[PDB]
Amino acid sequence: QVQLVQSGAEVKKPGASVKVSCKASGYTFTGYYIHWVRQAPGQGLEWMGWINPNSDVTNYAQKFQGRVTMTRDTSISTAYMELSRLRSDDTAVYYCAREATMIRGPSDFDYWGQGTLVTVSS
Amino acid sequence: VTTEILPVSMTKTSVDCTMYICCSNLLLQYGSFCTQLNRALTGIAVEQDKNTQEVFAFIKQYGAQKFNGLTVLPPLLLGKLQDVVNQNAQALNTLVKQLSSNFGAISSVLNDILSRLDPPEAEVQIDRLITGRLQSLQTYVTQQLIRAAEIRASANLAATKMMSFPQSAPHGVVFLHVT
Amino acid sequence: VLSQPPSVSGAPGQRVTISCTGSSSNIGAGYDVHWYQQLPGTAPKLLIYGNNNRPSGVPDRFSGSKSGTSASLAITGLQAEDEADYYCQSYDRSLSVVFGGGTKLT
Repeated sequence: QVQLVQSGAEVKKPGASVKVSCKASGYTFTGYYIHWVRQAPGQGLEWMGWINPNSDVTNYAQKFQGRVTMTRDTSISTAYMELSRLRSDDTAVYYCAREATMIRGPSDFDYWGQGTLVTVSS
Repeated sequence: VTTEILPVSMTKTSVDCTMYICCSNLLLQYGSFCTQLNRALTGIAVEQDKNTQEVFAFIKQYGAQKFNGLTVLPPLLLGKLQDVVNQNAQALNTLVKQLSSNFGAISSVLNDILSRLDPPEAEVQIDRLITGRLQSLQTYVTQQLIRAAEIRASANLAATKMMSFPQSAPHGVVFLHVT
Repeated sequence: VLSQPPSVSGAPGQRVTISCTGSSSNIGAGYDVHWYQQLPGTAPKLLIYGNNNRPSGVPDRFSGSKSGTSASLAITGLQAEDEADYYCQSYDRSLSVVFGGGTKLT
């Protein structure tokens, strides 16, 4: 089977950056896609950005442009997230999802990762 | 006398990444995944070749730039064979039909996507397009893996079967079992 | 980007429909709308892909459709397990995925 597992929680203070790692197993990490979507507690899912493991070209949302840098390491099949310059509104669960096989245009997020709670406060 | 038909072969389809992906900078970005796909496809082709060797001892239009580098390798050497040929042709035709799709891009060709649209968005657009074609080739590779396993099992069965009189057949063998 | 009702209610045992309204650039452009189920306390799970298709592990009571710039999910014969958050999504002309709001089927 295909599973995506994340690292532990972070209690990073404001001004720091996260290193949220997504290990992918059971499938060829080269190919497919690794999307990052965050969910603040009490609100709906809003996107962050996708990395393509083949080329390392990103697509962030216009809100997260310039603060988030997705990096992939295909040797260990792990996608790192770096959300720099945290504020108090960034306390959220940072899900790591995998886009499915693309037939006639882009498709769903076939498996989802674990829940990384990044809490940011004084 | 009972007649049985066993598939031995499948059409060898190798893919050259250099004109399948394409500049020569797109090859550097997208070469790893296409290299795994090409290695799997030539493994399938060599598997079919030793299947024929062990047992015995779009295809109409192709018979390479017109097909985006999706070629057919000729081997160096009645119902079931018809399914083998028909689903092989269906897989290849579905692949060719699926490269023609834009895959959500502004166009399905590489000339126009670098022409009327800006480079910092064109990088994302071209990533979507070429990685989508590579995922289509991945689906084709997975289907050829499972089908190559099926004709592999049939080929070892025919090799163990090789009174009985054998005759050759398109992509397979036929046995006349006298009893 | 996609506009959805905040929450929907109903007794168990009948059909209830939730909607997903977007612009012409992301649903009306032909992009596939997908639906997601989130149980409380866990990661969201794939519910509907390919706008009408249904994956494994999920029964046939969930259904989906599009029309122009709209999409719709329906559940038939609701029970005590189907109260969970539902989301819809679509891709845009920049091929940037947008999620809808959270629908609290309660």
